[PDB]
Amino acid sequence: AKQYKNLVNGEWKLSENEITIYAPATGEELGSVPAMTQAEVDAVYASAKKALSDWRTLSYVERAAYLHKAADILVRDAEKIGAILSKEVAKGHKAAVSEVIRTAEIINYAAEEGLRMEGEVLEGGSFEAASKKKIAIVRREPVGLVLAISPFNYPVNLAGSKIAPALIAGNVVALKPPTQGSISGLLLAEAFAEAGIPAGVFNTITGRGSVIGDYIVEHEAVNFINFTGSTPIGEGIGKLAGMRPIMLELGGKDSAIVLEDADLALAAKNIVAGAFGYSGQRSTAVKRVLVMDKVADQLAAEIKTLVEKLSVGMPEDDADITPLIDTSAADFVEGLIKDATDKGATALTAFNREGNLISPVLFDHVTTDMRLAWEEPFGPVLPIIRVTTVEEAIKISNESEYGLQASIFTTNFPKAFGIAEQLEVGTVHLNNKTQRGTDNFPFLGAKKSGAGVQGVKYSIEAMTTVKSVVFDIQ
Amino acid sequence: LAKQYKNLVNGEWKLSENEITIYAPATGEELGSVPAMTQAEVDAVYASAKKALSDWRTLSYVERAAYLHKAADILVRDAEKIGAILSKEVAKGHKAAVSEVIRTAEIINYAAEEGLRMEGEVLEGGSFEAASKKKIAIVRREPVGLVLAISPFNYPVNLAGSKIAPALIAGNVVALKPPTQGSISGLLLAEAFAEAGIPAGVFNTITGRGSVIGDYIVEHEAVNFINFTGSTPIGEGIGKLAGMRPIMLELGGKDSAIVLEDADLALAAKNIVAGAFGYSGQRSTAVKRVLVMDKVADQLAAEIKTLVEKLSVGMPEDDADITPLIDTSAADFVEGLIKDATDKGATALTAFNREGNLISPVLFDHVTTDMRLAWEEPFGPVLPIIRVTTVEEAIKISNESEYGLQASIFTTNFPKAFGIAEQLEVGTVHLNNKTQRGTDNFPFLGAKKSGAGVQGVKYSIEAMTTVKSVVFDIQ
Amino acid sequence: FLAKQYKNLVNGEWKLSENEITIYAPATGEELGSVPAMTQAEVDAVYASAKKALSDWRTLSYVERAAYLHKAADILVRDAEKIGAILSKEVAKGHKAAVSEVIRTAEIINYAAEEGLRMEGEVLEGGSFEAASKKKIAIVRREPVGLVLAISPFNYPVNLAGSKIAPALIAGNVVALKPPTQGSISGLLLAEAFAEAGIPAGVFNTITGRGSVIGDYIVEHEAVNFINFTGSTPIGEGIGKLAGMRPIMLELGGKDSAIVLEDADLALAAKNIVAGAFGYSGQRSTAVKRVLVMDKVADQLAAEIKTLVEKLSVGMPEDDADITPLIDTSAADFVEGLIKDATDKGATALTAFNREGNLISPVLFDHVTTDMRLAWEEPFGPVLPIIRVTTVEEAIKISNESEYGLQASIFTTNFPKAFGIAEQLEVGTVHLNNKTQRGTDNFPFLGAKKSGAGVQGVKYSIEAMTTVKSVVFDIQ
Amino acid sequence: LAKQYKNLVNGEWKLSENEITIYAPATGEELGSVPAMTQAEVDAVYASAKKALSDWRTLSYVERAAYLHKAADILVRDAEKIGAILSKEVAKGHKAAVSEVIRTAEIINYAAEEGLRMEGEVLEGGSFEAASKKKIAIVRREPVGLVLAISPFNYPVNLAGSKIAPALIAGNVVALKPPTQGSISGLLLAEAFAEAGIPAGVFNTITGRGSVIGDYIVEHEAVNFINFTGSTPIGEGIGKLAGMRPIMLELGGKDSAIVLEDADLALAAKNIVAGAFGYSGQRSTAVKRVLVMDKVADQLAAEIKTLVEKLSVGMPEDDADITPLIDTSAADFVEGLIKDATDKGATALTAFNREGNLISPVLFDHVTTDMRLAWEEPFGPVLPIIRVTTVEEAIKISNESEYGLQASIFTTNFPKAFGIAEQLEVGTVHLNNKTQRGTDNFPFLGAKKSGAGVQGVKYSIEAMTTVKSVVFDIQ
Ligand SMILES: NC(=O)c1ccc[n+]([C@@H]2O[C@H](COP(=O)([O-])OP(=O)(O)OC[C@H]3O[C@@H](n4cnc5c(N)ncnc54)[C@H](OP(=O)(O)O)[C@@H]3O)[C@@H](O)[C@H]2O)c1
Ligand SMILES: NC(=O)c1ccc[n+]([C@@H]2O[C@H](COP(=O)([O-])OP(=O)(O)OC[C@H]3O[C@@H](n4cnc5c(N)ncnc54)[C@H](OP(=O)(O)O)[C@@H]3O)[C@@H](O)[C@H]2O)c1
Repeated sequence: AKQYKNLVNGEWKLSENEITIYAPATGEELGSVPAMTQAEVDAVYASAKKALSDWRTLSYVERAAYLHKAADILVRDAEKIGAILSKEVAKGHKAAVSEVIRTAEIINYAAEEGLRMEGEVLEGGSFEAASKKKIAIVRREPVGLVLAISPFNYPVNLAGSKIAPALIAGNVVALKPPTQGSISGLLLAEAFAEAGIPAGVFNTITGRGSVIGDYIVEHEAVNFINFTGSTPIGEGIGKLAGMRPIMLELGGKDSAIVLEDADLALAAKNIVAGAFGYSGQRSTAVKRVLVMDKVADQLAAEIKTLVEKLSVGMPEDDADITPLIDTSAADFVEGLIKDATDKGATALTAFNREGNLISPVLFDHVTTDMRLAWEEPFGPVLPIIRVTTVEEAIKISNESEYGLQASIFTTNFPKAFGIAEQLEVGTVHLNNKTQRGTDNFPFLGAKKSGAGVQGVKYSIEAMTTVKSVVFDIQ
Repeated sequence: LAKQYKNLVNGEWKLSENEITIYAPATGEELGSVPAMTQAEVDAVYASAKKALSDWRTLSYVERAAYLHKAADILVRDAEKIGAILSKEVAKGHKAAVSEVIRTAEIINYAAEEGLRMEGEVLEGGSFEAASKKKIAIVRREPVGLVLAISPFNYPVNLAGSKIAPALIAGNVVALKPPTQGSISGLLLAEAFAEAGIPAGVFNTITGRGSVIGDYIVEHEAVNFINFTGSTPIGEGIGKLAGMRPIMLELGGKDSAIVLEDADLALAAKNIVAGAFGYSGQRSTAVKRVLVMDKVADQLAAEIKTLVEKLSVGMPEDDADITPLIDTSAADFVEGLIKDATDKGATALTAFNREGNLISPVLFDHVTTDMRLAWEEPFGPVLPIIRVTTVEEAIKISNESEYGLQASIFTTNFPKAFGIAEQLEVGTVHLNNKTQRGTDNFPFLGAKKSGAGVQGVKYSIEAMTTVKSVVFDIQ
Repeated sequence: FLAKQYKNLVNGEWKLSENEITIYAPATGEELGSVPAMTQAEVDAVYASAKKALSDWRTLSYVERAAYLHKAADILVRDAEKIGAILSKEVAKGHKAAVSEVIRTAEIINYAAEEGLRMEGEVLEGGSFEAASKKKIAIVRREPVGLVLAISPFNYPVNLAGSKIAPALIAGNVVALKPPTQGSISGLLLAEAFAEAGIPAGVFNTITGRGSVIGDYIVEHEAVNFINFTGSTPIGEGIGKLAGMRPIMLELGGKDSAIVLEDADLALAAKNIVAGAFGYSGQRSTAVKRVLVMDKVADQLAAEIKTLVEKLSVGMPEDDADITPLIDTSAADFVEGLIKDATDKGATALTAFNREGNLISPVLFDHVTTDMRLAWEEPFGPVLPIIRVTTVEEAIKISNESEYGLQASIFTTNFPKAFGIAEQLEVGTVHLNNKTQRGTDNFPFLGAKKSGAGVQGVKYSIEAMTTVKSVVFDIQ
Repeated sequence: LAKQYKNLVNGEWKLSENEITIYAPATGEELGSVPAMTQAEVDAVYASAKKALSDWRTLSYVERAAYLHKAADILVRDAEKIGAILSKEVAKGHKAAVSEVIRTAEIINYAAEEGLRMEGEVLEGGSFEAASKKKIAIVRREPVGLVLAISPFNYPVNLAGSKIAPALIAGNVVALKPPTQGSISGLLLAEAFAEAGIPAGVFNTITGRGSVIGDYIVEHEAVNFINFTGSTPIGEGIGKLAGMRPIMLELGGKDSAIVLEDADLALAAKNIVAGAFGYSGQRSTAVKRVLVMDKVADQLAAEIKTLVEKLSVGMPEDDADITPLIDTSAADFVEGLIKDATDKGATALTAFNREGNLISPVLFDHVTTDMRLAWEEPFGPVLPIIRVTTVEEAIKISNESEYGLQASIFTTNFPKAFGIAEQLEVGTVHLNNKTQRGTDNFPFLGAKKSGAGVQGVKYSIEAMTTVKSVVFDIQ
C-alpha cells in the first residue's frame, strides 16, 4: 500500500484529507488518494490556464513527442500498473495489463493523428463571382481546458482516450478519475509527468464525485467536458454545461439480432464473449439477444453450453467472471435476476452469489414486461428475447432508451445493411459482437447513450474549433 | 393587402383560435396577422414531422435536392413580391429586402448541391491493429431527425433558409419558428416550399410569440436538434433546455475593427462605415467598435465622420441607408447607450436625433472602457472609437468582450496580422475588410457568448447529421 | 434526309478545311454529311487560340465557368432528339439509346459543374513536420493543368466527350476535342451546344481529320498539357508512346469477367449478363465478356442465358433493335473469326451464328476453353463465352490472366466472401450481383493493366485535370 | 577502406561478375565498387518484387509502418557512417551529408504515419440518380504494384527515401536504381531496410551501366510506376519509355527571386545567397536568378556581394560552402556560362577561379537575357542579377523560362505578392524566403519542364496508390 498524490502544476501534492481504496475482490487495502478541496481544484485549473499559452504555441511535433514518450513509459510499466489496476477494479490480471497496453496504443495513435489535421482554403468564387479574389484560410485551434472524467471499468484506457486527443491539439487537461480507480488514474499521470509534460499542461483531481463533481464541472475555467460514466450523472453534466461543448459516453443495452439464416454456433460464440467480458461491466457489450423463433431453441442451447464453461473466480486467476465492483452493483444485478425468475423467465444457467461474485446467468423466454429486457445490469446476466419477425426485432431494439451499438447475425449482408440503417445506434457489427474498437473507428451512441463522436480522429475534432482568416488577393 | 396568414402543418394551411397582429415598424401600417399556436397545435406539427421522416430520409439525395431547387426558383420568381412585404415588416430598405430573398435562394441552391455529394468514409482496422486487418468500417451520414429552426427578426428569410435547406438535404424534417416580427416573411418563405411540393410534414411552421411558446417548442421530446439565431440571453436558455441534444446557437456580437498605424485610412473608413451602419447597425456581424492606434486616430475618425454624414436617413421604401429600428424598446436601448457615452465624456462627431424610432447615425470618439457602449451590443446606428497605444492593448480590449463572433484588422503587414488573428478570440478575422458572414460557403462561428457550432453551408450540413458505422470482416 | 457540311469550332468561329471526310451510316450506307480534314497548320491554329484564351478563362470565378456548363447541358436536353437522331445513324446505335446518351451527357455536364465549383484548397502546417518551422504555413490552391486534349470514342461520341470536357472546363482548363472520324458529326453537334451556351472563343475548340495527317501531331504538340483518351488498347498504347512527360488518362479495352458461384441467383445473373454483354451489340469496353461459372450451376445458367439471348431483337438502329450492325466490316470480320476459332475448337454454339452485311446475330458459346481466342480477345461484337471452372481460385486465376482489368461482376449470396474475391481481382471495379457498368457517374471508373490509366468518374476526373499552386509564408 | 558493395535482391546480397568503381569527385579517392548488373539480373530483381507483392499488399498498414519506423531508426543510428560516404561520393559537405541522412529518416517516419491512416470512401448512387439510391460504392485504396524509384546524384539518400517510404506504406513493392555516382549511398540505405527486416523482395536495388541496362530497367513490363528525380534531358528520356505507366518526374529549375522596391533587402540577400549557393548550386530548387527592381538593385547587389565573398571554397570534409562539382563536364559547362556572361558584358562582382572542378562562387550584375546564364540551369555556383523596371516585366521574364519549379517574392505587400504568385508559372511561391522543398509535408511540384506529378509526403502516397471499388445494392 501507499499514499498517492495528485499532479498539480508539475508537482505532486497531498491533501489534508484522503480516501482509502480497497480491492473489491479481497478487501485488500491498496492505498489512499487525496480528497481535494475547492481551493485545491481552483489551483489546478489556474495552473492549467496559465500553462495553456506556452502549450498551444508549441509545434504539433513537439506536443506529439511528449505523448509518444508517455506511451513508451506506459508500455515499460504495463505489468506494474496492470497489477494494481487489476486489484483496484477486480479485473483479470492479464486483462488489466492489456488495458494499459491499449492505452499506450491510443496515445501514440492520437499523437500522430493530431499532428496532421486538415486545414482548409475556401474560394469566395465558389459562391459569388464578385468575391473570386477572396479566400478563407481555416485552421484548427484548441478549445482550452478540457475536463476529462474516466469511469471505473476502464480507468486507464478511457482516461488516455480523452487526455491524448486533447493534448495533441493544444488543449490543457485536468483528469478526474473515479474514486474506485483513482490509484490507476494517478499511475497513468505518473507516466505523463515522467515524460516531461510541462507544468500545468496535465493535472489530476481526486475526491468524491458526490462532493466535488458538480464543482469541478461548473467551474468556468473548464472549456470542455469529456465524460464517460452512468447515464444519470451524464444527464446532469449536460445541464451544467450550458453552451460549453461536451462529450458523454453513457450506458448501453446493445441488442444482438439473430436471424433464421445465422450461423448459430458462431453467433453464440460472439454473444457470450461480448456479453460476459469483465462480468458484463461494459457499456458496449451484448446485453439482449433478439432471436427469430424458428432458431431460438437451437441458439439458446449453444449459448448455454458456452456460459456453463466460463470460469468464475478471482482477478489474480484471470477468471472470465470476476467479482463485481461493489456490493450495491451485485445487489442491483441480483435484483434484476430475481425479477426475471419471478415473471417466469427460464434460467438456463444457475444463479449463485458468494460475496459479490455472481455466477453468470442466462435467461430464455424473457419478455418486454421484465426489467432485464431494458435496464443495463452491469453484471453477468443475459436475456434471450424471442421475436417472430425482423420488423419486431427492429422495433424492440429501437424501443430502448439506449442506442450504443448492435450486432446482426445473418448470411444476407445486403439485408443486414438495410436493417442497420433502421437501428437507432452508433455502430452495427455484422456477424460479430459489439465493441468500441478498433480505436480509429467512430464510437458514438444515440439517445441516452450519450453525445458526441469519439474514436481517435473524431475525439480530436471534437476538442478543437476553427479559426478562419479571410483576405482579398490583389 | 393586410392578410390573415396561416401555418404550414402536415401539408395543410391552418389557422389558430388566437392570432397576433403585425405592424410595419417604419409606418405603423397593419400588414396582417399570424396564428398564436397552442401547445396541442405544436404537438401536431411535431407528430406530423416525425411521421414524415421515414419516407423523407429514404428518398435519394437528388430527389431531396430537386425540391430545394424548385423552392429556390419560386423565391427568385417572387423576390419582388416577398421583398416588398419583408421591407415593411422589419423596416429594411426595399432593395435590401429583395436582395435578402435572392441571397436566400442562392443559399438554398448551394445547400442542395453541397448536401447531395456529401460522402462517407471507409476505415481500415489494420490502420490500428494487425489482427483487425480484414475488418472495415463503412461510415455513412444520416439525419439527426427533427430539426427545430428558430430565425431572427433582422434576416427572417435568409437565416430561415440557411437552416432549412442544409437540414432538409441531409434528410431531416424541419419545423421553423420565425420571429414574431418577421413571421409574415417566414410564412411567405414557407409558401415557396409548399408550392415546390415538399412532402407533407417534411417542412412545417410554428408561430406564437417566443415569450409565450418558445420554451415548450424547445423542450419537446420530439425535437432532436435545435438551430437558433437570436439574442444571447435566449440562446443561453435554449442551451439549458436542450439537455444532451445537439444545438447550434448564433448569438450576439461586438466585432472589433483594429486599425494599426500602417493602415490605409480611406479604405478602412469605407469598410468600417459600411459594416457598422448597414441596416442601421442591426446585424450580429457589424463593426461595433473601432480599436485604433492613437497616431492615426484623428485622421481615421475624420474620414469616418465624412462618410457617416453622407448616409441617407429615411424610410425603407426610399432605400435609405439608415432606417427606423425594429421597435420602440430597441431605439430606447440605443438612446440609453448614447446617453451613457455622452455623460462619461465621449465626443459626438455626429449629432444624435430621433424621430419616432428613426435614430440618426451617431459616431463617438474618445470612448473608454467604463462606457457601456464599449461592450454592450446596441443593435442600432451608433459606433464607438476607442483609442489604444499598442497592438497588445487592442488585442486585450478585443478579447475582454464576452462576444467573439468576428474581427477586422486594417494594416499593410499581413504576416503580423495573421499573428494577431491567431490571438483574437473570434471565429473569423477579416484582413482589410469589414466583418461579414459571407461568402456563405465559408465557415461562420462565434466564440464565447457569440454561440456554439459552425455554420456556413457545408458546416451546417455536417452539424445536422450524425454517422452510422457498419463494421464487418472480409473473408 | 439532308446531309450537311459540318465545320470545326476554332476560336469562336466555324471553319471548313480545304479537304473533308464524308461520313456514312454503318447500318445503311446513307451519306450523313462531311467533316473537315484538318491540316497540321490548322491544328496549330486551334492550339494557339486555346492557349491565348487560357489566361482570361482560368481567372474567372468557378460560378462563371459553371454557368456556361449548365447552359450547355440545358441546350443538349433541348436538342436531345435532334442530336440523338444523327448520332444513331452515325454509329448504328439504337435511336432511343442514342437520345439517352445525349441526356446522360447533360447529366454528367451538370454534375461536373457543381462538383468542381466547390472544390477546395488546403493549408498545411510546418510544425506538423519540424518544430523550427511551426510559424510557416503553406496555402495550397487548385489550378488547371492548361490545355486538355480530349479524344472521344465511336461508341459514346457525345457522352465520353462530355465526360472529359466538363470536368476540364470547370477547373479552368481550355479544351480541344478530337472526336473519332466515325462519330465526328456527333462531336461537332455537341460543340454547337457549347458555342450556343456562349463558351468564350478558344476556351473550347474541335479538331477533325485523318489519322494519317494529324493523328500523332495532335498528341505530340507542345501546346498540349494533358491527354484524356477513350478508345482501343493499341491506340492508347500509341498515345503513351507520344505522351512524353505530360499527364494522360486512358480508358481502353476490357474483357470483364462475370464470376457466377454455386450460391448465385441464377435468373438474376443471366439477366444481368445478357444485358451487359449484348448492349450496343457488345461494342463496349465495360461489358460482361466472359462468364466464369462453377461447374455445378453451369448447365442451369447456360440455359437461362440462352433463353434471353434468343429474345434479343436483331436489326436496324431506327427500329431500336437490341443487336444492330457493327461499326464497320473489319469489326465484323474480326468477330466472325473469333466465332470460327471457338467452333473449330469444339465450343457449343447455344445460339446460331448468322451474318448479313455487318449485322451479326448474337452468339452464345458454352464449353469455351482457354486455348480459344474468344476466352481472351475483346471482340467488340455480340458473342459471349461461358467458361466452366471448378473453383473460385480458378476463376480468379483465369480472370487475372487477362491483359485487361476493367471491371468484374460476382454473382453470389455470400458478400463477405465476395469482398475477399474482389480484393484479389485485378480490376478497377467489382459489381456484386449486377452487370459491370460505368455508372453511377459519381463513382470511380478506372481500368487496371491494359485497360487504361488514371481514375475517372466526375470528381476523380476533375482531380486528375487539376494541379496545385502553393504559397508559403511565415506568420509573425 | 574501399569496399565491394552488393545489391539487395530478394532478401539476399548479390555481387555481379562486373562492377563499377566509384571515386570521390573532390579528391579522386577510391570509395569502393557497386555491381554492374546484367539484364538477366534485372529480371531477377523484378521477378522477386512481383512475387513478394501479394503477401506485402495484404499485410496490415501497421505492420508495414513498423518496418519503415525500424529502418528510419537504423538510419539515425548510422547517420555518420552513411553520411561520411555520401559526402565523398557526391562531394557534398560532410555535415550536409549527415543531415541528409537524418532528414531521410524524418521523411520515412512521416510517410509511415501519413500512409497508415489513409482512408477509403463510400459514395451514394442517389447522389447522381434516384433509381440508384440503394447502390453504394465501397472505394478502398490499393497499391499500383512495382514502383521503380530512380534517385538523383545530389540527394542520393533523401530522394531515394522520399520515393521508397511512400511507396511501401501503401503496399507497393520497390526497386531502387541509384545513379552510378550515388550508388554506394543508395546501397547503404538499402542495408538499413534489410536490417529492419523488410520482407524478401519487397525492396530491392539495381546498379549498373546505362549502356547495359539503362533503357531495359524502365521499359520492363514488370514496372507499374516510375518515380524519377534528375536532369530535365534524362527525365525526358524516361518519359519516352513510360508508355502507359504513370510517372512522376522531378527535373531542373531556374527559380526566380523577385525583389520589389519595398523589400527588406538584407533579408532578401541572406535568403538569396543561402538558396543560390547551397551545395555549390547543384540543386533543382534554388534561387538561380534575381529579378530586382532597378531602384533597389545597387543596394541589393552590394548586400549579396558581401555575403558571397564570405562563402568558403574547398573540400567536402571541411564543410566548405562551395565544394567541387560532380564531374569535369559539369564544371566545363558552368565555366562556359560564366564566360558567355563575361563576354556579353555582365559585371563580375565576385571573381571566377577554377582549380580542378572547384569553381569559386561568381555573382554577376547587369545580366541581360541574351546571356545563356539568364536561362540555362548551371548546376554550379554562379548567380545572375537581372534588373527590371516593372513587376510585369519581372513576371514575364520569370515565366519565359522553360522551367517552373519555385519562385521567391521579397516584398512587404502580401496581397500583391499573392496576386503575383497567381501569375507565376511555378509549383510553389515562397514569400520573403528562399525557395526550398520543405517542409516535406508540403506539396513539391514543378510546372513545364521542371517535372510532372506532386510530391511531398501525402501527395507522393496519393500518386502511388489507386482505388478498387466494390459496388452493391442495399436490400
Ligand atoms: N459508453 C462508454 O464508452 C462507457 C464506458 C464505460 C462506462 N460507461 C458507463 O458508465 C457506467 C459505469 O461507470 P461508473 O459506475 O464509473 O459511472 P458513474 O458512477 O457515473 O461515475 C463515472 C465518473 O463520474 C464521476 N462522477 C460522479 N458523480 C459526478 C458528478 N456529480 N459530477 C461529475 N462527475 C461525477 C465518478 O467519480 P466517483 O467515482 O468519485 O463517483 C466517476 O469518475 C455505466 O452506465 C456504463 O455503461 C460507458
Ligand atoms: N450570430 C448570428 O448569425 C446572428 C444573426 C442575426 C441576429 N443575431 C442576433 O439576434 C439578435 C436580434 O434578433 P432578435 O431580436 O430576433 O432576437 P431574439 O429576441 O432572441 O429572437 C430570436 C428568435 O427567438 C425567438 N424566441 C424568443 N423567445 C424565445 C424563447 N424563449 N424560446 C425560443 N425562441 C424564442 C424569437 O421569436 P419572437 O420574435 O416571437 O420573440 C425569434 O424568432 C441580436 O442579438 C443579434 O446579434 C445573430
